This record gives sequence, structure tokens and C-alpha cells, in this order.
Amino acid sequence: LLKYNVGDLVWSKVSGYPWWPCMVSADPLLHSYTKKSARQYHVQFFGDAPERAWIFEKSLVAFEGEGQFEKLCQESAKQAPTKAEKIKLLKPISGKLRAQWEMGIVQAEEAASMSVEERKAKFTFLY
Repeated sequence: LLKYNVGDLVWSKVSGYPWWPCMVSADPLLHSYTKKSARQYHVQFFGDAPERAWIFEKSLVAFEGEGQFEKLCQESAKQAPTKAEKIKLLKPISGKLRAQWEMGIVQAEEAASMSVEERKAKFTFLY
């Protein structure tokens, strides 16, 4: 009865950032993963340097594979507010961030490779 559940795997768009591979998790504080018309969820960003955050359900799609990446970039930059984001949301990733994104997908598909119960166990991170 919810578009996503605990260990589901999702692309997450944050303004300034490229749509990003994430797994949903429980907030290590509130001990929930979701919470008036639009829903949020708790998701941790894949990277060699992971982080977490509450994203809206609206900036959230389920993750089939690395295939969806270019088309999702098209959709967001289809029209983004500034037109220097669009420029940069459409040339392939640059800089410090790039190496981490590559690390992102590797984990992502390695993680689709496994059932929730172990994918959670191996991929929810502690701080």
C-alpha cells in the first residue's frame, strides 16, 4: 500500500545533483522510513562516501538499472530553473562527484543482485 518499502532501490534527484542510486532505510534517529498530501522517505545515497536524507516521493523513481540514467537526466533538465544547471545536468558528470557516482552504480547493481534481507544488511550504513 506504499510505492516503496524498506530495502527498495531508488533513483533520487537532489537539486544540483545527478539522479542518484539510493536504497531506502530507517532513520537511525526517528526509527521510521516514511511519513498533508506528499510522502517522504528515508534513503541513503550510494557513494564511496555515503550520506542519508529524507527525499520527497516526487523526486523518487524505482531503480531498474543504470539504464535509466540518461533519460532521467533528460527529464529533470527537460526544464530546470536555471539554464546553467541544464547545461551541466546534461554534460556527463565532472569533478570530485563523478568518481563517487561510478562507485554508486556498482554498489547499486551489486545490491539488486541480492534479496532485501541481505541487501539491507550489507548496504544500510552506520555513522
